[PDB]
Amino acid sequence: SFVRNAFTKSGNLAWTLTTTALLLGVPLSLSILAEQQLIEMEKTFDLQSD
Amino acid sequence: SFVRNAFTKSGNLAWTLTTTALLLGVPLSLSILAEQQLIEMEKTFDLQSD
Amino acid sequence: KILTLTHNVAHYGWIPFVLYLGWAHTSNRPNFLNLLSPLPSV
Amino acid sequence: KILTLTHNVAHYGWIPFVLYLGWAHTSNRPNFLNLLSPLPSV
Amino acid sequence: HSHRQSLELVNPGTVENLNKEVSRDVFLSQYFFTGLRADLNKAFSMNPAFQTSHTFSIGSQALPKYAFSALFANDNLFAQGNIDNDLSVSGRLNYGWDKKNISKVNLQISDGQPTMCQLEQDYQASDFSVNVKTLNPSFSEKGEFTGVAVASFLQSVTPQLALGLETLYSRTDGSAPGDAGVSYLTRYVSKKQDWIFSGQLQANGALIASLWRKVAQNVEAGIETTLQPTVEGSTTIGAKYEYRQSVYRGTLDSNGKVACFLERKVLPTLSVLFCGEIDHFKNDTKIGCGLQFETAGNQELLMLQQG
Amino acid sequence: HSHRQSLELVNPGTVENLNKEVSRDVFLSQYFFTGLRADLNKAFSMNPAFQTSHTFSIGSQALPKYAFSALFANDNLFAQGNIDNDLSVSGRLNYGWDKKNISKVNLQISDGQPTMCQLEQDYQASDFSVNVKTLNPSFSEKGEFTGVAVASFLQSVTPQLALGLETLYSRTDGSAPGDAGVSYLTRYVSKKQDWIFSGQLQANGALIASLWRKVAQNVEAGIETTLQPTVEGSTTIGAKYEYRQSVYRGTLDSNGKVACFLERKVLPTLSVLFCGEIDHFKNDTKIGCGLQFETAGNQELLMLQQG
Amino acid sequence: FKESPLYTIALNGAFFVAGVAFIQSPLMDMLAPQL
Amino acid sequence: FKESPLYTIALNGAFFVAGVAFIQSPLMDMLAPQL
Amino acid sequence: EKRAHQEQTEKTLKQAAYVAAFLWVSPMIWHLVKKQW
Amino acid sequence: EKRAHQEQTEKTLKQAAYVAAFLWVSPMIWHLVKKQW
Ligand SMILES: CCCCCCCCCCCCCC(=O)OC[C@H](COP(=O)(O)OCCN)OC(=O)CCCCCCCCCCCCC
Repeated sequence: SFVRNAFTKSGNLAWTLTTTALLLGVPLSLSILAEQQLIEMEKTFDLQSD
Repeated sequence: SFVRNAFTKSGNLAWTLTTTALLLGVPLSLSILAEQQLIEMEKTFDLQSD
Repeated sequence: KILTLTHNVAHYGWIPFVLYLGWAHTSNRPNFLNLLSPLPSV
Repeated sequence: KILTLTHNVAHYGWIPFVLYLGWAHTSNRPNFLNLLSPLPSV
Repeated sequence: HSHRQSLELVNPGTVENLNKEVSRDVFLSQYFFTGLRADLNKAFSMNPAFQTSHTFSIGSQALPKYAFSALFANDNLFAQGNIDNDLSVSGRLNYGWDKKNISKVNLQISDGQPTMCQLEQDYQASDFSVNVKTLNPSFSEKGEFTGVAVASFLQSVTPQLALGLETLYSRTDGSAPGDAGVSYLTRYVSKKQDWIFSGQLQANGALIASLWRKVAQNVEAGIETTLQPTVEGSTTIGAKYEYRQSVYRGTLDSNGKVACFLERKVLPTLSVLFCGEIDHFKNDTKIGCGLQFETAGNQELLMLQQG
Repeated sequence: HSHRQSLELVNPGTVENLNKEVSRDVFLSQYFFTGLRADLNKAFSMNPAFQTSHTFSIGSQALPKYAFSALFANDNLFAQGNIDNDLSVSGRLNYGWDKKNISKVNLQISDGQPTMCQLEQDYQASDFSVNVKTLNPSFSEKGEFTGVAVASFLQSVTPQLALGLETLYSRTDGSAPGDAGVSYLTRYVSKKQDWIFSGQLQANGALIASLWRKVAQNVEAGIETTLQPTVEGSTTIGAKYEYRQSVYRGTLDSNGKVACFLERKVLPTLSVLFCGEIDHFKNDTKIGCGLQFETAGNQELLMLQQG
Repeated sequence: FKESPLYTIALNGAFFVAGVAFIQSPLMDMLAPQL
Repeated sequence: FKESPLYTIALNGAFFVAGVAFIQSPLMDMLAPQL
Repeated sequence: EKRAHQEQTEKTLKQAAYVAAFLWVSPMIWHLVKKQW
Repeated sequence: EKRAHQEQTEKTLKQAAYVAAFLWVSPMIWHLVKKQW
């Protein structure tokens, strides 16, 4: 019936949305995390220098 | 002549060995470099704590 | 005919039997939405 | 076969011409093997 | 019987564990894949083990598009279920009557193909390991078994050498006769556990010989050998570099190919992993990348995971 | 004359750089690839730039298996030579008579197909930019031109807006009349240079309209729409995240495909990079990984690179 | 219900205008991380 | 000049003995990093 | 047949030159328009 | 025809059982040998 069609359409759109979101976000997550780690390391270097 | 065939064979084998070497080395080199950096930072933390 | 009746119910219901038993053994016993959600929002 | 000579020269000598210019304008002026080597052996 | 205990013999490993330390630890055959893969598994309980898993994949033949799963492992019972898109259902149940005797049942239905289930019964005594596997057991109207039967026995001759057999009986329909096969297994563990040899001679004529060496606490190396008239062979050498940040596995093949598998643990939870393979006799490549995001379901377990 | 200088116009960039900010700087069309790729470039002299480069690749159709190249660049001259396996030499030579007038010649052989060359003459005045390019010039026995020529002009009507045209004449053989096509170009720059807009109508009926925005000092974004009876259109929206350690470019398309490209500089010399694209209209993926190794040629530059 | 080339031209133009509004809007400013 | 299955089994056997001699030798001990 | 093609190519080039000249003179006309308003 | 395969299979199984029993008792013969050593 229409219930099965709605279910499969919703599942497929959820799957594609999740794949796009994580594929575009995980590189962002790791690059931004590395940048933040470097910034904090630099800040503690300044703190220990002064 | 034989010179061209020898040159082609030598170049092809050099290409294969070089690509194998770098494919099996670059992941290894980056992993060991990250480990060495982590060990150095841990040693620095230990010496500043002591 | 018993096996034919079981064919669909067991198919659809092997998974949430395990889910229910784990939920019963779970200390805090979260709800169904938390159980299926991959977020750590608890 | 002067025509074929120049035809093959225009192919085999364009890279050596650039290398010659780079070697002449550089200060260290290394040898050909080090010029063609990707190693940092300097 | 008293002199049996007087020999201080030790229990040999299971037959499935005969060459686990090479074909699973050092080599990347079971870990390799292709294309992109994301694994999203979360843990709800530890002391009674209970955790779920979502798996998204794309571009890989072996893996499906989406697969959900959930497992529970208590002190003696182990149950696992897996539901896959197109609604394929897999289930595993291991029940331990005792630390020595264990029963297992594996069920798999593809929803359009006949259900395939296998019954496992294993017993690991103080000196010998025996097990029996039944694939699609069935009895004819005359009372004759129809299916696949495997019965394997491994006995430790000396605390450094174990020798054993594995017999298999096949009865596809009952009208066609059931074939029988016998294979030999041998395992030599070093006196100091530094290196291991393991050789199997199967009933079809193929021979498998593997050697494993623990170079250091962080490095392992191994050679595996397979050879099946029509006779073809293969020899694969490999190494595993295990660290406290990342793991690396690299193998050369006698068929002129090279492989690499590097799992890089960027975060205590998130862990990226890359794998590549170059085939020189055909000059092709195979690339796969993916992530594992191991999360939690309880706040105290969040604290434990974060430290 | 005097009033022309009193207007106080500025020189707009050439026609080739009209979509520089949104097509090359932000979008990953030029940087994307497939399979594995290793680049190993070393530099000998810096003030007169001189460097060599080796490139290995496997799994990509566009890229060759092995390629070598060298480039030299003094104050007013630029030269580059390239050699590829199957021996297809390429060569580019740009001579700058002044800082404004540049004559450049590009040549590429194919070794089995007709060698193709192009010649460009570029002039950049105080308030307009002109360039004339020819591809495979040839003269018939009657002295008439036979080839492809493109002459483009861009004049800045106001300090914020530039309008221009390009005219292309193609004469394939001379027996068949050559065809002419005129294209219109528009560019707008905000007063604070916050955003750029560009729009060009092509001779083939294609319309390109692209907007670029500088969100912050480390990020920027762009959106581009192209249109081409048979009418087909597409629209891509992308973003760039530049950092001192990594560079990211992401892109959604109206065709349904998403793509990401992350170049991560692990070391001052090494720089790995990954690119991944997923198309949901056929559920397929492309993965590509590679490294760039930058090296010095003399000790002074070697110590300069590290610091 | 037209399903014509005008339909795809209109959809592409609407998508372009919506993207321009989104990019010019402050929403895409907060989308950029502050650091 | 044989080019027979015996030849490929002999080549494989040479591979096995060379590999086991390599691993058991101190060559691979030197190959692994000290850290 | 092709004569009309040559004429239309020639007139396209002619109008291209005309609009190029108009574009070159355009900044002055815009300046005069601004002066008027 | 199939009967021949039947008895071939049963002798294979009996031989497997025999070698299994021999392996089961093997540590005693090995102990005798090491006693001789
Ligand atoms: C449908 C759902 C899809 C899910 C898709 C999910 C995509 C996530 C993929 C993320 C991959 C990001 C790649 C990258 O650049 O990450 C680098 C990563 C970790 O590096 P770190 O940031 O920890 O480095 C710190 C200093 N060592 O390093 C690594 O992980 C190692 C990568 C090494 C690459 C080496 C390439 C080999 C060169 C081959 C050359 C062959 C030439 C013929």
